[PDB]
Amino acid sequence: GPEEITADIPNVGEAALSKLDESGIVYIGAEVTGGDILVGKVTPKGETQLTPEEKLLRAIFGEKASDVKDSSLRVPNGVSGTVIDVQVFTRDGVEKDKRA
Amino acid sequence: KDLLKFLKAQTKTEEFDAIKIALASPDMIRSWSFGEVKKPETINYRTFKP
Amino acid sequence: MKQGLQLRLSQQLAMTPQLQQAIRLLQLSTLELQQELQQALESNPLLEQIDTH
Amino acid sequence: GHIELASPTAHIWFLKSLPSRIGLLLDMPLRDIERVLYFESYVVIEGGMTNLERQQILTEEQYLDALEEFGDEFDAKMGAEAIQALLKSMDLEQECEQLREELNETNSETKRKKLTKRIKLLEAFVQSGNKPEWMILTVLPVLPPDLRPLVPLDGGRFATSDLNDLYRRVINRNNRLKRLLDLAAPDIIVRNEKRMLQEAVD
Amino acid sequence: VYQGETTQTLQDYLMWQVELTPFSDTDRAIATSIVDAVDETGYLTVPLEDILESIGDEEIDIDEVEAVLKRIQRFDPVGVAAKDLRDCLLIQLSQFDKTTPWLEEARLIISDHLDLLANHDFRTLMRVTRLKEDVLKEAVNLIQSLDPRPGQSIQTGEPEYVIPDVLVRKHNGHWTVELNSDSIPRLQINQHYASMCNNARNDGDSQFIRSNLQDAKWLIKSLESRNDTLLRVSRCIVEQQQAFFEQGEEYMKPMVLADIAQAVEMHESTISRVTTQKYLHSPRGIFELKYFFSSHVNTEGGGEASSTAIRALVKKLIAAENPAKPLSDSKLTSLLSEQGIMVARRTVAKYRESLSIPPSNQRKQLV
Amino acid sequence: KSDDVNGRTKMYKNIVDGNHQMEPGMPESFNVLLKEIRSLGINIELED
Amino acid sequence: EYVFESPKMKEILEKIKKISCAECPVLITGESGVGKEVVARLIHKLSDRSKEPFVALNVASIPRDIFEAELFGYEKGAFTGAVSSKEGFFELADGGTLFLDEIGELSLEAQAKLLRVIESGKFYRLGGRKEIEVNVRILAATNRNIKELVKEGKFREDLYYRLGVIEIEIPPLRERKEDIIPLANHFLKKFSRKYAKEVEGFTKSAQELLLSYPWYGNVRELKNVIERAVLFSEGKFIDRGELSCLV
Amino acid sequence: EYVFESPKMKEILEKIKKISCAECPVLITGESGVGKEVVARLIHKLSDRSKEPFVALNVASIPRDIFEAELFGYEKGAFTGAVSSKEGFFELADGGTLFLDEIGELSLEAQAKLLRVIESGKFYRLGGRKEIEVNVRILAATNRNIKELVKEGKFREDLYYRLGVIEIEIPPLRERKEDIIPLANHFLKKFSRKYAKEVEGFTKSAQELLLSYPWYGNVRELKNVIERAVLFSEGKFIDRGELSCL
DNA sequence: CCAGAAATTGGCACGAAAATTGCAATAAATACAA
DNA sequence: TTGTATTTATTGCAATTTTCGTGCCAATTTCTGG
Ligand SMILES: Nc1ncnc2c1ncn2[C@@H]1O[C@H](COP(=O)(O)OP(=O)(O)OP(=O)(O)O)[C@@H](O)[C@H]1O
Ligand SMILES: Nc1ncnc2c1ncn2[C@@H]1O[C@H](COP(=O)(O)OP(=O)(O)OP(=O)(O)O)[C@@H](O)[C@H]1O
Ligand SMILES: [Mg+2]
Repeated sequence: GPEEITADIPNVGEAALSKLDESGIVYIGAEVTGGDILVGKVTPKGETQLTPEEKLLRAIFGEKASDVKDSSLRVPNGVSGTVIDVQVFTRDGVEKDKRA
Repeated sequence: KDLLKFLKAQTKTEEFDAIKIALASPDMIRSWSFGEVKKPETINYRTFKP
Repeated sequence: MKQGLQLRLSQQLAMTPQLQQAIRLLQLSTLELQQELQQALESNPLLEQIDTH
Repeated sequence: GHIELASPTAHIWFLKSLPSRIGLLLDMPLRDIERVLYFESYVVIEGGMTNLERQQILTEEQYLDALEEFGDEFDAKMGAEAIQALLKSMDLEQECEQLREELNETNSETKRKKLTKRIKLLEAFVQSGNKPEWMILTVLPVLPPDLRPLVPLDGGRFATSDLNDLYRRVINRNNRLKRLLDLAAPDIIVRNEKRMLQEAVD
Repeated sequence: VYQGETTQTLQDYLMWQVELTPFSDTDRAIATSIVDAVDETGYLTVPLEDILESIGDEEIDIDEVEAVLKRIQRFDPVGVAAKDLRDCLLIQLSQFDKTTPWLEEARLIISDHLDLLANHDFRTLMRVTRLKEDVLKEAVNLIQSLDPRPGQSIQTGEPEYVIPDVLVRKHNGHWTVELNSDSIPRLQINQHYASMCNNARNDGDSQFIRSNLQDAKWLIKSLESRNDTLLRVSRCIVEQQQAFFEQGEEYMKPMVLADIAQAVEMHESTISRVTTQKYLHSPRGIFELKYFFSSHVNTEGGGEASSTAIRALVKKLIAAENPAKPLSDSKLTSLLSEQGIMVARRTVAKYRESLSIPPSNQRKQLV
Repeated sequence: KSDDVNGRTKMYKNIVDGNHQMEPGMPESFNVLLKEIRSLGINIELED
Repeated sequence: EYVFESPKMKEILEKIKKISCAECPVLITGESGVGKEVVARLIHKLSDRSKEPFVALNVASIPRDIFEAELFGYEKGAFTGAVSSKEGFFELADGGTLFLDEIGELSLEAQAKLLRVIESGKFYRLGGRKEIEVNVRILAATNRNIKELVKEGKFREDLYYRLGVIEIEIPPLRERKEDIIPLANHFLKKFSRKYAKEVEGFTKSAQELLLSYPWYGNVRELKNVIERAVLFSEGKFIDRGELSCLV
Repeated sequence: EYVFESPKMKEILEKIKKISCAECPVLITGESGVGKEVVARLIHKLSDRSKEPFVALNVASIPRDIFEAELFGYEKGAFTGAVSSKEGFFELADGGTLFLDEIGELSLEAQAKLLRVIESGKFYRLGGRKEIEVNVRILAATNRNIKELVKEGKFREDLYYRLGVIEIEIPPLRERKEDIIPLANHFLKKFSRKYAKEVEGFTKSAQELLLSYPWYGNVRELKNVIERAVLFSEGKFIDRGELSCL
């Protein structure tokens, strides 16, 4: 499956996603430091056999958390600044998000 | 059979006091190896296993 | 009239199939096709593959 | 690991590092050794009862006429098999004693230096446990894989390393030579395959 | 030459924490075995009896193994090397401060009744735990705030890709299909040995050379024919499914091998063999060539609707339902009927199961 | 400090424990050199 | 399920248990209808080749002229009309059991062709120059006294000692009077279930008549009599009148 | 691995050794189970053709109408269905040994077909015009009495003198009474090892019982009896009770 | 609140249609010797 | 001028196994009147 850029990362708290807009991209004018999330992305981990422990995990917590793994872009350590510009390049034939 | 001795035996240091160099016999080369390489393939690229 | 095994000169109408050869290459994927091509290269001295070395 | 070579191959360090150990040990010029190794000329192993020396360099037409005249009375070969046969049939003690007698009797300056060098080389070979035919490769060692890793790059491309490419070339040539030898292929092609295997190993 | 560097996995981090922990020799061996038994999600994969057997000494009881395991479970991240989900959640909750508003209720729910929460009862659970709906919502929210997979904090690895065989692109307003030139196999006849075919040369070499030359020519022709057949079949398939590449699924057409076989004038066995383990790259993604063949059901107008479109419609309808009252298969069937799709309840249940979607009673929330 | 794989770990543990002592071993690069020389068809080995 | 109650049948069963670890040829002898095929299939089931083929072959239905081609096979150009290679029965049952049923009807010319294959296990096809080696266990069944045939001269002496490594003889039903009533009850229940009748058992006089009759067809004749009695019954019990076929 | 202890069976071994330098055909006669196959393979092993093929052929298992095709081979186009040339058994066994097992069951029509190949080694393939010459040593074995059959008239006279250059007759086991006990011990050890039992000998009564039975199947019957005794054995010594099958 | 009624789900079964796998030499065109 | 040996051009049929949709019903969950 294809990687998706999204703000719905299952394993992170609500505070870390405060600076991302509805499309999963940081706002213009945000002050960021090392370890902050700039673009949220998930990678399809793939199908499994769905053993009863995995079924229990999916039933109790959810299905989104069990199908994708976080692969976001983060600020490198020892780097800070203000977000002044964001550019989005999309392949022809792919649907554009709201930011684009 | 004891795990302590098994783990301790792979952390030892060899003892030596000299270095020897010479020509290698075909029998010596065969004694070094653990198997014969027959195919030029490296990675399956499908299962990503050797 | 009789059931036996014999050697004789007869005049017969004969049917025969003609399909099986080169049809196995269609089902193979690209990797298996390359492996089979390498195996064919090993045995045939007159076959070569393009190289950049 | 190891690779079983279909035919013997000379070690380039003991051939192309001046002074040539193989040439100085066999008392042959380096040009003749190179010509014999890369399947360009013949060399006599056993002279027989004919007028042929034990290290005489022949050519294709000379070998053909020698065969059509004498027949099965002389043995001639080309490639690394001939060099290994020459190295395997030498007796070091007799060579050493004859060279020492010649050095004691004859007096010169350049010949003195040459005989001294060959005597020292032969006595070094005798004193150590090495044998001359070990300078011709029959089994090829293979380095452990973790010392020659593959390069992983973005997009799922592993590419390749130089050492792995050289190993692949050697293995391909060896396998083709094995298949050609076991099929009784014509000699005009197997000679070219042996030359290419020698070049790949070098 | 860049040789690459070393990375730290979960087990490397756990062993680093083990080495700096005041363990004895036997305790360190037990910890080594336990850390070896931990998988990438942070859960223990073998029973403690296997670890005790692997220690190899008869002087050691299971209680010492339990103590070492409890000590290891407090490493970073907390909850690693847990036996099951209940143990992991209890370990995580044990480290919370006592001032948390709903620690006790969450601990009670996790320790006693975890199957009811998994089955989405929300009715028998209230009776068993004697709680109201005001506190149950907060307790469930606190439970859902924990980490079910503590071992993914040190996640390592890389995705694996696939090289397509045919490329589809929209040029000049119409879709065009070509072969991927980076993966197309090709051969060539060695001109040296081929030109060695001298008539004056010995016949024994000449017959060998001629036979091998004709075999090489036959093999090259076979490869060319295979490539041409693959290109023709792929182009025909893309031409048939032309509305899919412009609007995705829900617009698939129902087609079988007979349609393509009639279109390209070949046998169904050839079409079956060609479209095996071969991929196609489109602006939408990478699809196997067998992805475009599907069954169908009837339609009120008189036409046919593919099963892929019905699965997509079912997923869309389920994903946009009311969490208070989830849709059942009878309700899903009556929603697809207004569009004229004549499908049975059992087929809708089969489609829902194929998408790995729980039944209606197990999807309801506590909103 | 560079390539004694066991020595690095032991030194780190001793430093954290407050014991400033080392147990040096063989550098890994010398083992790599030995393997590389052996791959050339030359028998090089350690004595005693 | 089968019924073994007589002491002789239990002794035969114990022998079958004991010889379960061997791969020797077995020769089964008896009268008609004693249960030779039952014993052969039980031997196959209790052996190490339980999941392997059990090729049962009637050696009297193979034509004389094509006898070799049926058991050994032939290559492509063995004779006129041979189009493709084909295996025999010794190669079809490789790794399993071959059951030669009614071996006493084989003519001497046909018996001479089975000499080397039984012991060696190796043979050549018809038109093949490569030796085929197989691993087949030989069970043979007959209802004629093989020893008497060998002494008379109607059976080859070289084959009896190859086949008769282990010999089992099944006694007639006339000597197994402890085994008659259970068989009658078994067949009665089977046929009552099959035909949906209402019979349940035999009267005491009927039991006496059944036990006193010198059965010549053995279990097959008993089964036929029970089936006829069930078919023509009308009452709850099968009295002496329904068994009017017996004299 | 074979047992040769009787005085009659050692003269045969000496005679086999003495003919190691010969290439004449050999004819082996006896009863059934005496060991004709053992003697034939020992003759082959102790000769100069030790590494050469040993083709054992049951001459009674070849169909009547394809006898020549099997023995000599055929060329392409010889008959309808001959799509390629195929060699025979005389070419298959070229340079080695051909063992015609059970030669006594060959019809008079089939005996006249191999009348020139035995002495000359030259023949023509079916549909072939060139003459083929082979170098094969012929061993034949039979349990009949070939001389008596020739006297009767059901065996060809011209074949007996082509085959019987050297004649070896193996006495029955009932007369080689020095071999019964060594053979019994050999077979007992073999079968005890194979079936993983604990038997290691016979009692005195069992030995006295094995020395009086008139073995009709000879060594094969003895082997069968020992195998039955081992399979049904219980203790460590085979008593007379286990040998009631005699 | 309780218990009977009703709706829901999935394992098994049925026929029908669709996909998969075994089979191995010929038809015809063209250049060459009388 | 022709009859014949050699070289390109043939990428299907026929069983057999597997998957499709949809009905029956036992077990389970949800609903509603007294
Ligand atoms: N002990 C038994 N229990 C149940 N049924 C039995 C038993 N013995 C024999 N039979 C039945 O007897 C019938 C005839 O027996 P079977 O087929 O073995 O005959 P047979 O010995 O091969 O005869 P024949 O020599 O006439 O071919 C079979 O249908 C079989 O089921
Ligand atoms: N001297 C011996 N030592 C050991 N085993 C022997 C000896 N003689 C015969 N045997 C055994 O006796 C068995 C029968 O022998 P063999 O096959 O030679 O008998 P045959 O009837 O003469 O041969 P065939 O009928 O096959 O031509 C074989 O298993 C063989 O091993
Ligand atoms: Mg029967």
